[PDB]
Amino acid sequence: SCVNCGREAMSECTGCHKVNYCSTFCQRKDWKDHQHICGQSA
Ligand SMILES: [Zn+2]
Ligand SMILES: [Zn+2]
Repeated sequence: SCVNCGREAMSECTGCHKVNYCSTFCQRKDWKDHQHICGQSA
């Protein structure tokens, strides 16, 4: 679900869609670790 708060997700990471968060803020916050891998479909 939201890898930060609540329900499953609204959208998936809008650079790959390999991770998902309930709202937008979660994705921007928590992707600090993910930003390093985004762009690669693995
Ligand atoms: Zn969330
Ligand atoms: Zn991504």
